[PDB]
Amino acid sequence: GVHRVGYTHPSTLPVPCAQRWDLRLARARIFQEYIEEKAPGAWQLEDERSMSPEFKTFTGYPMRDMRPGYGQNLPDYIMKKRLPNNTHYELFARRDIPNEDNAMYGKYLYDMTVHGTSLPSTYRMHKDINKAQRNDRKLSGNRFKVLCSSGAKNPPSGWEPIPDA
Amino acid sequence: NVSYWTMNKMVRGGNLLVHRVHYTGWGTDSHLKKGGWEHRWNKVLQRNVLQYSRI
Amino acid sequence: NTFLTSSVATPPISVIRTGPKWWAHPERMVRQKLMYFTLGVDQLPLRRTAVIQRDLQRFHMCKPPPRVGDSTGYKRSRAAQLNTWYRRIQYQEYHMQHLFTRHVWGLLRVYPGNTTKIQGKADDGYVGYDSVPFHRYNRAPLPFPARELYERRK
Amino acid sequence: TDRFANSLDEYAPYDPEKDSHFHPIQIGNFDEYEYRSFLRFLINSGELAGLGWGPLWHASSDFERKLYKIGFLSGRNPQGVVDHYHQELVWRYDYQRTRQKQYLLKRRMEGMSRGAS
Amino acid sequence: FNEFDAKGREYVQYMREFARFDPRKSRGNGQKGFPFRDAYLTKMNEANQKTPPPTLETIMDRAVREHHQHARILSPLEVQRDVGRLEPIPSYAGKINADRSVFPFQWKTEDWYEYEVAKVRNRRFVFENTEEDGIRGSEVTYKIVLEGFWDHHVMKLAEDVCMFLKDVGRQIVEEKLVAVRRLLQGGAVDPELLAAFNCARAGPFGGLDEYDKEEVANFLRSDLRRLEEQCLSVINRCNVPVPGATNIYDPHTSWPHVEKLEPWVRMAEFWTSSSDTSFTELEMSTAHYEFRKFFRVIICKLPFQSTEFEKRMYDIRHWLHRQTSCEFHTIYRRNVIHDSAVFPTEHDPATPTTHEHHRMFSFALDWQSAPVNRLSTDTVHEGESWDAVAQRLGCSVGELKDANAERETIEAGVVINVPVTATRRLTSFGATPLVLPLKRTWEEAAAILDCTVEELQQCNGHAALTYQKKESEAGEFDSSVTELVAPLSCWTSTSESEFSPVERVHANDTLVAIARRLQCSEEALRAVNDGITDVSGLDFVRVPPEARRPRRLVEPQLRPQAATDALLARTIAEEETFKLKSIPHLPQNAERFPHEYHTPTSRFPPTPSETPATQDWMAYTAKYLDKQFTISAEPAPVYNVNKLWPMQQIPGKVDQTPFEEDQTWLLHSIPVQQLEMHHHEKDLQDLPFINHEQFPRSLEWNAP
Amino acid sequence: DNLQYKRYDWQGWYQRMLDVHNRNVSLRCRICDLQRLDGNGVQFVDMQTERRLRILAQHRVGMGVLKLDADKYEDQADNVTFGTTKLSELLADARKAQLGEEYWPSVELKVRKPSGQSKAHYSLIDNERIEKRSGELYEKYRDAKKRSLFVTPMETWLEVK
Amino acid sequence: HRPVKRLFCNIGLMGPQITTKARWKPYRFATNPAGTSKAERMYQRDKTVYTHGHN
Amino acid sequence: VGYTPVNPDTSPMVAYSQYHWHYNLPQGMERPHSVNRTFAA
Amino acid sequence: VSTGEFDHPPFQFRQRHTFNTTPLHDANRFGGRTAYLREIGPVNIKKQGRRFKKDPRTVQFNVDVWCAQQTLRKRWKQRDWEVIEIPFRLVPREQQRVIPELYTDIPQMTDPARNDFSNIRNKVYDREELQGVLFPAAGAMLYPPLQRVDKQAMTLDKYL
Amino acid sequence: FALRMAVANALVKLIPLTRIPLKKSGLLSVDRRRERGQFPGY
Amino acid sequence: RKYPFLRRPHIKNTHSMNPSAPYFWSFMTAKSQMAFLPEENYITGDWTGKFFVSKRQVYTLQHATSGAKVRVKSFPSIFEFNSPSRWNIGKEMNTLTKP
Amino acid sequence: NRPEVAMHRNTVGLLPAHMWETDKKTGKVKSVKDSVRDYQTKTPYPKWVQ
RNA sequence: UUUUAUUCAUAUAAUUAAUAGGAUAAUAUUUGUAGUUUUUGAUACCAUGAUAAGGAUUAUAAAUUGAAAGUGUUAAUAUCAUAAUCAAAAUUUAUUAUUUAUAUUAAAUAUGUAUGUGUAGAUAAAAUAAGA
Repeated sequence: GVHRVGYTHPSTLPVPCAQRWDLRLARARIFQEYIEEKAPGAWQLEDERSMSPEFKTFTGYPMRDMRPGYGQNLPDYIMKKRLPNNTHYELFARRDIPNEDNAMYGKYLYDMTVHGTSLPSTYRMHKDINKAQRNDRKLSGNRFKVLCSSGAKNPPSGWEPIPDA
Repeated sequence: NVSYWTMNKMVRGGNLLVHRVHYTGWGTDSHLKKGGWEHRWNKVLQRNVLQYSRI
Repeated sequence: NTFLTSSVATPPISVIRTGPKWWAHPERMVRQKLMYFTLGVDQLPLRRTAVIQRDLQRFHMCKPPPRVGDSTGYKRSRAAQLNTWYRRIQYQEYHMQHLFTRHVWGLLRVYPGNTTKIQGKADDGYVGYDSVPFHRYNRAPLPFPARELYERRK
Repeated sequence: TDRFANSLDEYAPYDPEKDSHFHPIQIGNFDEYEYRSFLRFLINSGELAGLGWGPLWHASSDFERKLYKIGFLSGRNPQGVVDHYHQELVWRYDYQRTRQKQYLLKRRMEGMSRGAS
Repeated sequence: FNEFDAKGREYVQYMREFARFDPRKSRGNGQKGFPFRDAYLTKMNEANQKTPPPTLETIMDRAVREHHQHARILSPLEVQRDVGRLEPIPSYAGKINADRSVFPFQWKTEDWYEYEVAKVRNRRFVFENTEEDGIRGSEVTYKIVLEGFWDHHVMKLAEDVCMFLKDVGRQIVEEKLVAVRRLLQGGAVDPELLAAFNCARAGPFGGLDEYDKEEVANFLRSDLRRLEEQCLSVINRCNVPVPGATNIYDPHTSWPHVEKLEPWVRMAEFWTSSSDTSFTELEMSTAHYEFRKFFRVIICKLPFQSTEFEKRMYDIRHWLHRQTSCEFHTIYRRNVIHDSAVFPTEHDPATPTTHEHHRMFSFALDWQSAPVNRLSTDTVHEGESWDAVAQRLGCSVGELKDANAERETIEAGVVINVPVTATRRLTSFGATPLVLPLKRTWEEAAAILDCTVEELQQCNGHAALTYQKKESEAGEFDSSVTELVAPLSCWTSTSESEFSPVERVHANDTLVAIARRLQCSEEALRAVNDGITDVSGLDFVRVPPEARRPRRLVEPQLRPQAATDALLARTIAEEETFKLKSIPHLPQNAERFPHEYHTPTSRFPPTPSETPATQDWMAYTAKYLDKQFTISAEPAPVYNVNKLWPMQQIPGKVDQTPFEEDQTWLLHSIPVQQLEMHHHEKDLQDLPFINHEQFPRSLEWNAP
Repeated sequence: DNLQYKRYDWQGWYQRMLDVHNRNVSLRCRICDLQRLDGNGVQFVDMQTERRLRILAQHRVGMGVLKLDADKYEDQADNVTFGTTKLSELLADARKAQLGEEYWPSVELKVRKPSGQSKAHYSLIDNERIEKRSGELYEKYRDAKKRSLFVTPMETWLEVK
Repeated sequence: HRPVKRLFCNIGLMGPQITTKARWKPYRFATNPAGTSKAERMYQRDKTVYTHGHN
Repeated sequence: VGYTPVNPDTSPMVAYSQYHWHYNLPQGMERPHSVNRTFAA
Repeated sequence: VSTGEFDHPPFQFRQRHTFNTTPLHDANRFGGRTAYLREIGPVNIKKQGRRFKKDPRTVQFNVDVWCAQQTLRKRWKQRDWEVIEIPFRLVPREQQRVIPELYTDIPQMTDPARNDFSNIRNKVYDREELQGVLFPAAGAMLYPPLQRVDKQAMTLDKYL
Repeated sequence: FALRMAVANALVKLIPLTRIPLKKSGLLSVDRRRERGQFPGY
Repeated sequence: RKYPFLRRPHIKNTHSMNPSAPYFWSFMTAKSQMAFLPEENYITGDWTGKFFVSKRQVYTLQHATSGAKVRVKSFPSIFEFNSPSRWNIGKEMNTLTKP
Repeated sequence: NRPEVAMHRNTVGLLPAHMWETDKKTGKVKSVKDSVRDYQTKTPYPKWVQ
């Protein structure tokens, strides 16, 4: 029931001894443990689903905090949580690249070393070949979409495109 | 870390090394067979954290 | 009793067809036997349905004998007769169980579920604290202090 | 389903030597003689009073099988003896009467054949 | 083995090991120390100690059959059911007596739970490198974990690596054995080794240890004999596995041996219908696949540290099999020096720290990182003599002169070195603040304090606010500012500003216990207490300066207030400028509504108010019902009683023990889980069915 | 790594991740190995020192082995010195149970509630005064009953503000 | 109902029977006004007021 | 197949095809490569 | 072992109150704690209905915490004692030893050489003998000495 | 049923001649029946 | 289609009903009333003008006292909180839209 | 007060009952008068600030 | 003259080209590497693969606890190898298997409307550790 927890000093004791509260304070000082003052004494809930050998999910360790009102916002969770640095998140952020052959080496450097020139993508090559076939067949209906229109609107001096037909 | 469609394509092709099991079971893993996803979750947590002394 | 909500009713054939799960559950049958014994009456129908259920459950695994060898003219009719006779015995046991449960409720001042009849003191189906303000099947309006069926003391 | 609806919520150990000023007398479960007398009274007086198998006597085994089986079930604890005496109705794996019925039917079939021959 | 099946071979082994289990042997190792639980708990159960005798009916039937019917009743084992053969009677016919203490196993639930939890917990608490002879006991232990996509791949890799390490270890242990034999033939005792042996001030016989070369050589010879035996055991266990019969998994048969490990299997469950049909169709089109990884563990227990062997085992990753990886675990003996200088043993401070020093973010605010800086230098004061300095520093004159022997005499002011083992060493940044009185500018104050002007300004704080642009205005405001607090770096400790001036006598401490605790003489204590010879007369007894073992004021590794004042100096200046007397965090009638205003640190169930007469029924009677009761309360003991156990709630705080009645739990203000479950360590891995693993290690992976 | 996280750019950060994941260092020390005479001539840890050490390390000690697992810093080179420092702090605090009995840890002893034989005297304490008061309380009870049908103990002896 | 049950638990003269043997009216039946005498009272409360069944 | 090329390192098809090493084999080292010692830089 | 239930029944179609079937959140289940999770009346899922009362995980955790509270109270009711700190000098020989912490060693035994094998952490000591140490200053006559029946006495139970 | 099978096997191991009655009564005969595994489709 | 509890892919599917009198504070607001106001109530840097305040900002007295126009995004192009009042104080903007 | 632990402790004094016009016959609130008009406050911001 | 169930909830908003290494290494400011501008299929089209539905039959008797789930095609759909003018953040937008009467909102914003004697037509499912 409701009561006030009593403390007796070793000097006041008929025979001196090291009090368990003093030992707890020493252990907290040694291990830098935060003593929670507002922890109720009537909430010593054992995680039976992980501590009772009579259960299938027995593990020998409490896997739950047994607090319904527990979330990531509270400073206790913030202090006792784990940062995601160097975790599976960090592994994924560098490994799950859409193009696999870009985490090992740069495409331009690999091409300039193994080959002599930087190769385009397979899709780009297919588009170029299809453009070649279309130009051979019809050579009409194509646009002139470019990045910079300066060189097309103001062609260099001495530039004369030969007509087709 | 791929969608279901991509995973299914890579499994039907020869692009991922996976081992087919029964579609309506728990698999080879004893943690899965002895509690399921939550039990394997707890076992992963125990291996990662709840085995050190944490001085 | 502790169950006081609205309840649906099922044909006795359904509960009889339910084998050693609800109808032939040994714990429930032992409770019914205790109810009969504490009232000091024989449990003949309960024992009859008990032996019937034991015989049925023992050989439920075994495959039926070839029906071609059996004569449809006589053997099938005999089997139907035996099945109906067993079903009637189980019906009698079911009715006896319900009757004695009502009687023990009335003796022990146990308030039944809604729309449940206890002969002698309700006679029309006691209803109390129901989702519907009016009494079902009677359309009688219900007060908030639903009904004091028994005397106050004890 | 709860046989302990009216049981006390104590969960407290009790030592009569340290918790009473009277002389403690320790009482154990029934031995073989008391258990046999208790069970014989229950079964036979119940059958005579009309609270037993009665016409369905052949559905249950003989007294020796009942005494043996109930003793194992209860451990010769008097409350367990009473409970298993009631629970005998739902015994499933007692084949004594079934075997006897087949044997006696076989005996009478042979006897009729001998009479005919 | 033809004798038993798998379960027979397991339970017979359990019975055999329990038949010689000894609790003393359980130290050192981990789960191997736990005996056969079924027999251990049934032995620990008191009810099993009393075994009822054979019943009266049993003994009477047996006596009637034997002494009356002349037919001894046969036991079921000895009686023969076979009608065609006379099988020989087994030796266990009726010789084995019946005892509840041994069989069948009956235990208690609390003991079973405690045993199971302890066995699960104590797995990594195994001391691998011991002095035991045989399979166990060595100097260094190497665990090579080989990981592969396929089980047969990792198995064959394990076999190859085991044979390679067998050859390499045989070579290395052979050369070490040659060296050990050559040392055992003859050797010279190292003078450094002899000096190391002769280093204890007091030996195991109350004095100096006069160790000579004969004794040191004898100890070395014993160590070398043990090493030779271990090397021979390693070589013999390595020379066993010929191709005809090889048992690589047996530690006795093969070295190094290999042990199995549970594979890492992770099922992926995904939909396989490319068509975006209904949810039911998608769920029906669900397939399970899994990612597998198989591991094998190779254990090399060498009786010595071998750098060459470490190199040869590290370099196996270059010639591992195809698609196979390896990781290395090293467990080697090391020597750790624990000196009583940086981590001394002394009395607890006179004013002990409370729970307020152990708060959230307190580790970075009011706790230093151990060890605390203890001053080794000392400035000799005027008038202090050679013996007076030693007495002041709580050290011997011989130790002091050994520390400072280059100085024949100590002048009025000199910088000497205190002995390292002194018990009265001061601590840097003494708690007493330093005050400068100017009667003058900031530059002059900084020059006289030997501190930077910026640090002086930020430590003073209010002086900066008072002083205007001109140094003349600063000097004018110096009258209002009066004394200036020196920066924390300039504070100096004192021989009496660190240790307690008075000591607390216990209830049963005489004039000898206090002297023993303070390491002072009784006559000195009596002289410093003005000749009073009665401990009971005074509640506090002053400690003389002659005490070798004094009590400090506060904890040495405690951050002073000025340290964090420098951290948040500008907040102090701003609050002084703005005159923020208080900041009310709660509204007027906050306590009026007990459920609306809940702090993020508030918890449930709420603690009701304390009543001064609800401790026990005697107090309740003496207070309210029959107040004429003579007995005030129950005879509480003089020692501490912990109501909430095994909890250690802060003393003096009103708290309630866990409730015993269901009504209290049901009707008390306790919420339910309405949102997602959050775990501090399972914030990663997302949720179940989204379990994340950075590394596909085995689930039952044992860390070194 | 030797499979696909070598000889390329990602190898560096993969190796750094592996080292950070394996930064844990476990230091094991036996209490039997600690129980030896020190240089001063006394036993380094006595029975009381061992008990205090076990209390200080609630779960860090086990099977007679003191195990400290340090993950404090990203590298084992700093984890080892952090573990040694913390072990030295723990040993310094545990050796304190040698300066006197006041540092000896107390034994948590399960003390029973008073037995039934002792509780039986709760009725008989102050028996004579209780009976003397009961006589006049009966007098008051009958005096009140002379005018009232039902008499509460509040009238007789219970006090309500 | 809530403070009544809490008072019955606090007084303790009834003991632990409040939740084990004592029976209590349902929520919306025990939230009725003082004098109703009709089971058709919870449906006659004000509907324009959004108060989660608190009149 | 497709604009995205297959990864020859983790693809079981290319790993266990006729032109590479199957998983039902001894899985030993293919060849003891030595580059830095034959010609260092 | 235990006979009651620990897991919340699964979510299916609406369970009608009949033979061998009970409504999922009837007042009988969990004593009366299904009241918290009960969503009274027919519910239109489009607008009416709280999500957590239907989520199978949150309700399972609520059932688990309720069962944990029940286990805690039933365990604490077994306590007929309290823990008192003794200065280690006045305890008997069976307590003057290095008692390991909980879950840090095998279950220890009190003086096995004295034919006593009971668990040491579950030993409970009465005050009739500990009054001398607990209350030295009080003295007088508190908790009068516990009378112990003489086993070797011809009483009625010995068939005298 | 599992307990009965275990006890029957233990009896057969202890007394070999008890094998015939238990085997004829089908006490050592294991049934491979198994409850359906988890599947989101159902 | 089913999705993990309290992780619905739709973010604006939450229909804030009419405010409930009995709680009126432990619903669609901060779990504790001793917490600071969210960042939307304040100005981080030197902006050039806010198009419309987000619906997560709590309502304060200064909204009705200053008189400056406030607007949020809803099913129409924009909704301005015309005719400011003092009854809606301590509540976020999402509770006064009825989408 | 919320109905969780303390609801019977609510009193009509907490209810303003002056910023709205209520039905004198039934008791329901008919209309609400303007509140921001001539609002009286000692300090719109907390006193300690500025 | 045989058994079981079925009220199901979000849905569009605007811009996507390159390689470059650091302490304990016998030396590189390469510290800090500097040459605009001729191209164009999906911000909205790739038709081809998987899936859905889904079946087959030999095991005598003794022994043994054993010796026991398998798919075409027709269909619809779709994000892949194949044919340039445009959906993914500002979501109302209606998308099958839900908690019904002793106690009911505390931690990321987490549902105020259908009590009515459980009363239609159609639809789906299984002989699988259960007990036709």
